[PDB]
Amino acid sequence: QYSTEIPAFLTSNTLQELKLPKPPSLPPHLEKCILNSNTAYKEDQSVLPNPNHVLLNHLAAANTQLGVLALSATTRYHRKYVTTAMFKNFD
Amino acid sequence: AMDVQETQKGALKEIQAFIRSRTSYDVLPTSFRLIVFDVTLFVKTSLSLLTLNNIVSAPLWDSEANKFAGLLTMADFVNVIKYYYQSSSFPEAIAEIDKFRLLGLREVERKIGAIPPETIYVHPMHSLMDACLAMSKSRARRIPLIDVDGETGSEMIVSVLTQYRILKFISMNCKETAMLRVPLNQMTIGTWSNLATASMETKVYDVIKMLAEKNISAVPIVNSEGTLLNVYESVDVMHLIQDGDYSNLDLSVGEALLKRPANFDGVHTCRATDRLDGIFDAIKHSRVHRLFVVDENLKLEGILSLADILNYIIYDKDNFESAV
Amino acid sequence: KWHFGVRCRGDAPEILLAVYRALQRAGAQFTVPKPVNGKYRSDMYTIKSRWEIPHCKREGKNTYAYIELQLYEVMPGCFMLDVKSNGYKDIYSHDLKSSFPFLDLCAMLVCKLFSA
Ligand SMILES: Nc1ncnc2c1ncn2[C@@H]1O[C@H](COP(=O)(O)OP(=O)(O)O)[C@@H](O)[C@H]1O
Ligand SMILES: Nc1ncnc2c1ncn2[C@@H]1O[C@H](COP(=O)(O)O)[C@@H](O)[C@H]1O
Repeated sequence: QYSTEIPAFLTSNTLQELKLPKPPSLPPHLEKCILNSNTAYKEDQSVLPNPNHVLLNHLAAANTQLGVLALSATTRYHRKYVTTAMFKNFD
Repeated sequence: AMDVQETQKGALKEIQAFIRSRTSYDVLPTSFRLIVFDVTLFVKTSLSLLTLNNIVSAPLWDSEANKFAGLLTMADFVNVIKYYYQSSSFPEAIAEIDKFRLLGLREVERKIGAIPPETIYVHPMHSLMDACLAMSKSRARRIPLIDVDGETGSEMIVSVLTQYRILKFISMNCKETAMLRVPLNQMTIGTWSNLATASMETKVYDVIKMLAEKNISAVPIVNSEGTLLNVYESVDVMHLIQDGDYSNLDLSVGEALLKRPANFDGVHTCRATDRLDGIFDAIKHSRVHRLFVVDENLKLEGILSLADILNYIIYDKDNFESAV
Repeated sequence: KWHFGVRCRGDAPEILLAVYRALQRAGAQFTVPKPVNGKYRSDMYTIKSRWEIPHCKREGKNTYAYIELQLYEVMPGCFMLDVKSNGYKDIYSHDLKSSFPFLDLCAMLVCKLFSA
């Protein structure tokens, strides 16, 4: 069931307040991003290890010092994996 | 079938058959990285991104349409520089580049003749032959593998295939490379006259004009005696302009070759008596982009290029530089 | 340098608010918490959104992109806002998983989170 409007209670506002639940803690598998792996320039620097089929399609991000956005996701193409890394402006 | 040049004859036959029976998909590693730029990135940024990620090329993404927007290679820069040198009476006009977004660089090229209207690309599930024919129909030395997600109509850039990685693939997968035992000087392959050559004294922009005019990816540097010393590659141009110093173009080749990081695929040489069997082996274990053919005393005789080799196996027996 | 999602600091529901507003500015649509009689359930930090895909909107095709967000406490005071793709579906028929336009949308979202 979708919706277009900001839930009201998140403007009460807002300390006071319910003393609402925490989100769950970070599970161990999002601790590591395969992009940080370049075992491979020996000699094909594009090779990554096999991903982990839980983490297909999760956005990852990275600091550039260049004033653009670094984004990436991993996906199955037929039986092979493509991690695409996008460099993109903000405007 | 049972002697050199009849054994080679047959061996080539298997190799093309091998090529046709595989797909571009098949060449790809089972899990790899692909770096993609927004077409609206500024030129300086994109240069900084190639160097930092250690790459010489990247496919462009037109993100509003979700469409492949061209392939960015050192050729784009080599062609714009040539143009400015041949046309502008103003040496500092080249500096203007830095203001361009990749999209506006591509328009200048479009307007200047330097680009196809039709983007070369192929479906990754089509035949590997498809990839070669295209890369040899246009003299492009790499090609995008593009598919389409029918749920959105958006395009899916799967990879970019280089000539080098097709040949490596062939070197590792075809036993029949070892049966190509015919010396180069018997076959008809490579260029053996009218070499574009340069010396240390030569100016970089003259080397760049040679590169654009002959649609060649590299230029050999020789001494007065014509011994081979080194090479000046279109990828070398990236290292001179990486900091916005477009005056590094007035450097002599020698000066510019000192700014080179170690890193450098090296320069590969063979004798004229060398055969294709050994070369596929050099390829199997090392990153060769071309072979300079030399004599006892390292004197240049000619050039055996990757296109050259691909073209020799795939076929049955002044302006502008293509994607590099 | 590479890590999943985008980092966040501060107060958990303060961040939940910002993400909600950020969606609203992109024009995404979203699920919303529903309490247990009382009483807000921890899954409120699980947001399913739906995004009209602009280049399909340009044809005038009704094709949508499904994106799930999830908050996780990392240290005390530090959070990962995790973003994952549930795929695209047009209102019609008749089997690739591209990262696009999923990546172009995460790009939009991130612009909204930051221009806030
Ligand atoms: N756009 C890109 N994204 C990711 N990796 C790339 C890209 N372009 C080149 N590479 C990688 O850089 C390395 C050097 O390749 P390159 O110089 O482009 O051509 P070649 O395939 O002849 O080595 C290879 O491991 C290749 O996979
Ligand atoms: N310096 C050069 N002078 C003359 N021809 C060359 C030179 N370099 C390469 N060629 C040839 O031109 C074609 C393009 O080479 P390449 O672009 O390096 O694949 C190939 O047929 C080469 O043999």
